[PDB]
Amino acid sequence: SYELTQPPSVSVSPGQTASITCSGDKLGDKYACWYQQKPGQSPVLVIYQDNKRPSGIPERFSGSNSGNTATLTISGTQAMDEADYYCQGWDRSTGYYVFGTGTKVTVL
Amino acid sequence: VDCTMYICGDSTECSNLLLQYGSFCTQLNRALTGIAVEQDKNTQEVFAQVKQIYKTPPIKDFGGFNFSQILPDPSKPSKRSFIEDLLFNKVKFNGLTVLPPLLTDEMIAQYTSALLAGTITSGWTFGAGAALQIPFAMQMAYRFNGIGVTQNVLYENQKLIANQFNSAIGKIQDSLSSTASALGKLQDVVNQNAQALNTLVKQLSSNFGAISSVLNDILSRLDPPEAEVQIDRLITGRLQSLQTYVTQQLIRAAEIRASANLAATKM
Amino acid sequence: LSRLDPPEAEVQIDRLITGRLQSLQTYVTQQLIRAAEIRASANLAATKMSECVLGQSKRVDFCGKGYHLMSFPQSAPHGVVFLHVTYVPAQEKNFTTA
Amino acid sequence: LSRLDPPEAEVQIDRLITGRLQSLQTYVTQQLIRAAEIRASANLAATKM
Amino acid sequence: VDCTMYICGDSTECSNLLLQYGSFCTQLNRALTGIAVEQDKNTQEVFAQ
Amino acid sequence: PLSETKCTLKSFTVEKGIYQTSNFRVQPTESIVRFPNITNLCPFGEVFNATRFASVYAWNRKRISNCVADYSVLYNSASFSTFKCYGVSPTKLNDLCFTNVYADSFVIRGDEVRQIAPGQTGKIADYNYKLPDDFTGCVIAWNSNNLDSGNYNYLYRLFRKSNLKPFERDISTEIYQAGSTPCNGVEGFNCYFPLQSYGFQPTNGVGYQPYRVVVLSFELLHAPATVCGPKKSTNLVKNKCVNFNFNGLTGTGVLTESNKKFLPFQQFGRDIADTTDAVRDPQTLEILDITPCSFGGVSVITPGTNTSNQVAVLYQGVNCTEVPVAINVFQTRAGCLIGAEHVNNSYECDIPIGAGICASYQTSQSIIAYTMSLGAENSVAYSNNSIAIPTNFTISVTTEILPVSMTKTS
Amino acid sequence: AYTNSFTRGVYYPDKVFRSSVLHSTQDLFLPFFSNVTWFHAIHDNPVLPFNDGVYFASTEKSNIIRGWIFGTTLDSKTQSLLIVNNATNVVIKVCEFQFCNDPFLGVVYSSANNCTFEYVSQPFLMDLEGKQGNFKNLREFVFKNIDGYFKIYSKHTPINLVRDLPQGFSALEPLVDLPIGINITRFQTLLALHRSYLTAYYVGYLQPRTFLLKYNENGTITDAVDCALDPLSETKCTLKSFTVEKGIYQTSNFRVQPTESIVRFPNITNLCPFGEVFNATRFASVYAWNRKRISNCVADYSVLYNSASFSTFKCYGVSPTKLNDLCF
Amino acid sequence: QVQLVESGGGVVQPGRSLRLSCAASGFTFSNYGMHWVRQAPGKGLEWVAIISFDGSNRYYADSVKGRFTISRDNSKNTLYLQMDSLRAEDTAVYYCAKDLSFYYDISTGYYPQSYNSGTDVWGQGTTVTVSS
Ligand SMILES: *[C@@H]1O[C@H](CO)[C@@H](O)[C@H](O)[C@H]1NC(C)=O
Ligand SMILES: *[C@@H]1O[C@H](CO)[C@@H](O)[C@H](O)[C@H]1NC(C)=O
Ligand SMILES: *[C@@H]1O[C@H](CO)[C@@H](O)[C@H](O)[C@H]1NC(C)=O
Ligand SMILES: *[C@@H]1O[C@H](CO)[C@@H](O)[C@H](O)[C@H]1NC(C)=O
Ligand SMILES: *[C@@H]1O[C@H](CO)[C@@H](O)[C@H](O)[C@H]1NC(C)=O
Ligand SMILES: *[C@@H]1O[C@H](CO)[C@@H](O)[C@H](O)[C@H]1NC(C)=O
Ligand SMILES: *[C@@H]1O[C@H](CO)[C@@H](O)[C@H](O)[C@H]1NC(C)=O
Ligand SMILES: *[C@@H]1O[C@H](CO)[C@@H](O)[C@H](O)[C@H]1NC(C)=O
Ligand SMILES: *[C@@H]1O[C@H](CO)[C@@H](O)[C@H](O)[C@H]1NC(C)=O
Ligand SMILES: *[C@@H]1O[C@H](CO)[C@@H](O)[C@H](O)[C@H]1NC(C)=O
Ligand SMILES: *[C@@H]1O[C@H](CO)[C@@H](O)[C@H](O)[C@H]1NC(C)=O
Ligand SMILES: *[C@@H]1O[C@H](CO)[C@@H](O)[C@H](O)[C@H]1NC(C)=O
Ligand SMILES: *[C@@H]1O[C@H](CO)[C@@H](O)[C@H](O)[C@H]1NC(C)=O
Ligand SMILES: *[C@@H]1O[C@H](CO)[C@@H](O)[C@H](O)[C@H]1NC(C)=O
Ligand SMILES: *[C@@H]1O[C@H](CO)[C@@H](O)[C@H](O)[C@H]1NC(C)=O
Repeated sequence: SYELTQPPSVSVSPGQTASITCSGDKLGDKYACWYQQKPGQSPVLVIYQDNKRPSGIPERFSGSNSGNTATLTISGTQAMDEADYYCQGWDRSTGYYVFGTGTKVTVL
Repeated sequence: VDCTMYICGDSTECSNLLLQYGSFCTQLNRALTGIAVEQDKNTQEVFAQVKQIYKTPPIKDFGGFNFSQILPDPSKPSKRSFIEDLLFNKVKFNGLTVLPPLLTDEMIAQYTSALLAGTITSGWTFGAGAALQIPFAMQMAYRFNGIGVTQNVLYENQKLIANQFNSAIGKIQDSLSSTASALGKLQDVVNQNAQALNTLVKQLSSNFGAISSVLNDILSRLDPPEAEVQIDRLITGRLQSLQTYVTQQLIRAAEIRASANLAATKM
Repeated sequence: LSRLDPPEAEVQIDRLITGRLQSLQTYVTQQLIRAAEIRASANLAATKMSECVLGQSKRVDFCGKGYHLMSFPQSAPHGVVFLHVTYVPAQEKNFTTA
Repeated sequence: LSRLDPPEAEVQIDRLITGRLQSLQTYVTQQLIRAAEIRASANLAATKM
Repeated sequence: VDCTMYICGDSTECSNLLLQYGSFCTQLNRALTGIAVEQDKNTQEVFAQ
Repeated sequence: PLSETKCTLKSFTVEKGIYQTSNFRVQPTESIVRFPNITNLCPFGEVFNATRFASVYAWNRKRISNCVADYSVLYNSASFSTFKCYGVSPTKLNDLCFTNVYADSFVIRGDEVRQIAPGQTGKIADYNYKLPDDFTGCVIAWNSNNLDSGNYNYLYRLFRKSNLKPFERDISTEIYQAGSTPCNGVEGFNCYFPLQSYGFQPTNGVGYQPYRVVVLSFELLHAPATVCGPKKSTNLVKNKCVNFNFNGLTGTGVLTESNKKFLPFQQFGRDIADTTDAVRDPQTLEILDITPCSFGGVSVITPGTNTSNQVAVLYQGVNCTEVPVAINVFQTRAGCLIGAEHVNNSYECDIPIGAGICASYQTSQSIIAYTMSLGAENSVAYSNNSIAIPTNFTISVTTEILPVSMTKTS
Repeated sequence: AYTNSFTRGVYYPDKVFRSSVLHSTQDLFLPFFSNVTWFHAIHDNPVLPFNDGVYFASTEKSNIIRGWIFGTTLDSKTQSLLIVNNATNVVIKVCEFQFCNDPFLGVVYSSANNCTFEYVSQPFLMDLEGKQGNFKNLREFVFKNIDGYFKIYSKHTPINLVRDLPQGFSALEPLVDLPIGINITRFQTLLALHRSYLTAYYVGYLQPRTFLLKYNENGTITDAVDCALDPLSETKCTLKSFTVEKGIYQTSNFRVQPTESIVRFPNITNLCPFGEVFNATRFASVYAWNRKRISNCVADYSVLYNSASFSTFKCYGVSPTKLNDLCF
Repeated sequence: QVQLVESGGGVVQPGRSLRLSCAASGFTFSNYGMHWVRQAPGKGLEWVAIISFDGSNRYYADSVKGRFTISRDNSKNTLYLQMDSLRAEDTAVYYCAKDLSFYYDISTGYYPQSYNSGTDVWGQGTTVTVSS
């Protein structure tokens, strides 16, 4: 079994940094990607290769991966960042693409 | 080997050019068919020497001589004995076609079983006429007479001779079951046939000076009058290759026939 | 030759010599193989004459099926025929032996 | 090779290749048949020995 | 007999042209090697008894 | 089949036996074409009607890829006075898919365009534009007097220190030392500048007025074929013998789903014999095994026409399920024996089929097929104290026949 | 420095799938156990030759190698090829580059002078070492320039061996097959430098070699024999097998080769009167064609051939160019 | 525009079968490996299956291995997911996602052999529900 553990939710004040963490027993050996999902809409890729933003995503998104944890972070959270963020352990050679439990970031 | 399909299959354009060369393909097919029938004749003359299929008796009191390693094993699907089982274990390409032998391995094993049973239960009498039964001790005594040794040399020490024969048979069993490659004479025939076929099929890829070694490329690229000068080149090359194969196979079949005649004489 | 002049007659002639020369090499090659086959049978016929006719053969099934007595040679076109007189036993009778 | 350039030299070379290849093939075929004869003679000599 | 040497020895143009004919040289050399080994087999069979 | 046997032997009476009369082969049911789904036509117009052609010494070079290249329109056009190809038929270009189709353009003095061909020798061929002796492609040329003529801007090279290699270009302009003495800086004794203009005045007669030349060079089946001809792809059929065309690779056989794991860069497969036996479909990119659809010899089992005209036909090594595609049934190991009834009784061999099966004429009277009997079964009464001694004898004269000689042909 | 390339530099020679067969391919391969120069570019990058091909290998810890420069002059006087992999896109480009004396990538390098090729696409060089931790990727490349194509092969494998290439086998697979057509004779690597001072990897050279490639049942090359490495390999190559039984096998033919060429011509000096032939005031009527024997000459036919005065010059049994070397 | 659109959603009984179809346009479908991803109502994402650029290699999640079967038809630019023996847990909106990184460029033969991990483009989604 593989259970990429994330906290159910993280609360953040608007304009304050939010550290969204994803954990896995061997996630350091694997690449991690993050997908943003507003309710009623399909996921949108925000981070891949553990630190790389695809074209068009705001520069304030960032991530890191080391050891058993991969962590996405936003330098400044706006009102539109309230969404569900899912981590994914990516490894083409092993055919391993399991998603994470997800995390609803709460803006209040 | 089908000469027409080997030189060029699925092409009337090449086949019409091949008919210009005459009856070369008929001659090669005739030679290969002659070789094929010759192989069946070779097997028949060697093994099919007994008129009747003799059976060893259910009780095998042969004076102490144990032939269990050579008599047939009824516990397996085939008639093969144990040593025969050891021996049999130790040993669609653009026109090619491997015909099956007339006598299956089961039938050849049955022939050898008939020969063994006749020899054991009747000595040499079954080769001269009707199988005259004789106890194996007396048969071996009169076979000692044939080498200038009196009969009593067997009877006075029959047990020693029986034990020596059994030990020798067991040693043959061990030698055949070991890592030794004693059957190189048959493996050489198999390897030579396989190598000849491999060379024939691998000379289909040579272009012999043509623009390409594949006729579908020549026909799909060139109009007839320019395709004919390339297809003729391929026809010449492949016909020479097939002629070489058939000639060497004729020589190989000649030596195999000499070996088969020797084997029949030995039998 | 009567249709074409030498400058391109030779091109057509050369296709016939290669073909006829090849068609003649095949004939000689197969006759050489057949001559060896007949030579092997002539050596056997000469051995049968020496051993079956000129003497009595103890070799089994060489000079006929059975116990050889004598053979008689008869000529035939491109071959020889041997009439192998042979002694085959008959009328067996079982007997107790020691 | 010294008289003709490769475009036309290869045409002349092919004729020599074919002729010498046929000569060599004929030689080996005769040698194979003669070796069969000598092998028969050697088997006879071994039997006589 | 070396096929490449006999046909067109010491000429790379013909050595390249001869590859178009395939493995004829391999077959011819294999045949004479077989004949050559057979001669030693014959002598050993006749004399070494 | 009996008449086919008689024609094969070229005789009206055929003795008892089994004769191979012809060869059976399954015939293709339909045709298949599978070209890559190239999404655009080809810019031949930009080459053939170009405002300015290049000089022969500086011949242009256009690399053509990702094309639906219709060569028929070029050939049907009446402008091209010269349109000849040296490794392909001009009318058969539109059904072959090629790679890196290179289109070179330049202007030639006139009738010397004939030097643009493999193996040609001359000023143009040796020193200006050389193409290989094994050239595959097409040379296209047409008169352009009303486009390039006076005019002096088209030049050509008189001299070069060695013959140009195939598809070689020279842009150097150093002075050629024709004589056996040094020359530097200027055209001295036996020393010339290697280039000069054609001089395409309109007054030039036929064979000297300018000729525009376009030569296309092709490579095929060396890579993912890109400059594919216009032929439309058809559907894909599997498990039925069919003649196909994958990117120009023509053939015949039965296509089947393949378990072969082609790497991404591999487009074809080959057997130990180096014969093509798998192909990646250019449309769906799936691997299809190509197996040659069933073939085999046909053998006619006949008694003597003296006895009966009834015959049986054996399709050697062919399965019964697909023989009627070409034209009693009994599946022998050697193939399907049609016309002979199988009988469980085992008799001695009369006509050997193979693999232990023999056929014979028996009786209400027909051709039978059976497993041959090796001989009468005999349980010899062996016992350790019983001997059988003959009480009488028989003198048997068995004739033996041996060839001795053959005819002395010469 | 120098190090041993045990069995590296082998690649898939063609786009044909083969399984369970030993195929004897003849192509530019790196010879087995060849000496590959080991460069410590960081304590520089020399411009190295490109003889027939180049086997390029590296085991860098943080992906400092970002691409290569190929060409002959590398000074904008001739077309040159550039491969440089930026963080998000490789740019394969052939222009008349005005390369700097010390090329490197900032943390940026390009040109557009009379340019004739560009292919911007996904990058094949990325920072993969961080995932492997201590184990270091061994990036291998093979470059070739034949038949107008610039062919690139590649293979990246995890290793821990430090000072030398692995004692193992892995066949390189193609990256690109670029229709390029330029003349390549020199090349150099370009590096990613954080400090832009506008003032590590192994290199081996391919040679024409016949290789016996073993394809396993899955179709991958698992082992190979360099037929010219040693007599044992040649025996394995001749038999088309990787294991040979006891015996004596004829593998090739030895031939002493000539040391030098010798020419011995007669001591004749007088030049030959072709001028009297071609510059005659009056040519004969065709029904009375002239017949002038030419003997005891040193005849130079090149001036006749290259002279533009002749509208037709065709020789049937001899080649016009080879007349000078021939003695008649 | 690079877009993906799914189809074939609906209501299904347990033990029956259904097939989804994701149509691709605006990009070379044959170059990119494709994913199927499902999201149960009110739950997080779950990876369903992946298919190689040519269909040679396919992987499935343990919750669907042996029941589902992923396939593609590059000549139609369509992606298929055959579902057999549907159960209650299979109630989820199914997405088809394009790889950010293509495995092999058939147009030019470019074979990077090293790929980014992202899946940039996702489909709109089609609902599937399983109940009796
Ligand atoms: C001897 O004969 C008996 C009875 O057939 C058999 O069980 C035993 O295995 C034989 N031993 C040998 C020497 O094979
Ligand atoms: C000898 O015994 C056998 C036992 O089967 C019997 O068939 C035969 O008639 C007896 N006599 C002869 C003729 O040998
Ligand atoms: C050039 O234009 C003329 C117009 O008549 C036409 O014959 C020819 O096809 C054109 N060349 C092209 C487009 O290849
Ligand atoms: C042909 O058949 C007839 C009638 O059965 C018979 O008398 C004759 O001998 C046969 N001839 C041959 C050639 O066997
Ligand atoms: C012939 O093909 C049929 C197809 O149903 C198959 O069942 C049978 O085994 C085949 N027979 C042989 C001898 O291969
Ligand atoms: C032969 O025997 C088999 C098995 O007993 C039977 O199925 C078959 O019908 C028999 N054939 C004939 C022709 O009697
Ligand atoms: C021996 O056999 C012959 C027939 O071959 C017969 O005429 C004779 O009467 C027999 N004699 C005895 C002793 O039975
Ligand atoms: C070349 O390789 C051989 C064998 O590894 C070695 O002995 C020799 O020192 C090397 N020479 C160079 C130039 O490093
Ligand atoms: C990589 O090069 C391409 C070439 O156009 C450029 O568009 C892109 O922005 C570059 N990426 C980076 C990381 O600068
Ligand atoms: C291209 O080359 C020409 C000749 O050397 C030169 O004049 C021109 O400046 C170069 N390219 C450009 C547009 O700078
Ligand atoms: C390539 O360039 C080098 C250096 O200028 C030169 O020596 C060589 O002859 C050139 N080769 C070709 C194919 O032009
Ligand atoms: C070949 O592929 C099969 C199926 O994926 C696999 O089981 C096998 O291990 C592979 N072969 C090797 C040598 O790994
Ligand atoms: C020819 O002979 C002269 C002497 O008469 C000698 O000086 C000269 O070197 C010779 N020429 C050659 C070709 O060596
Ligand atoms: C005729 O004279 C010219 C010089 O005016 C010279 O080049 C030429 O070689 C002479 N004749 C021949 C041999 O053509
Ligand atoms: C090729 O692509 C078109 C869309 O451009 C598509 O409709 C068609 O199904 C594809 N296949 C064929 C064989 O045309």
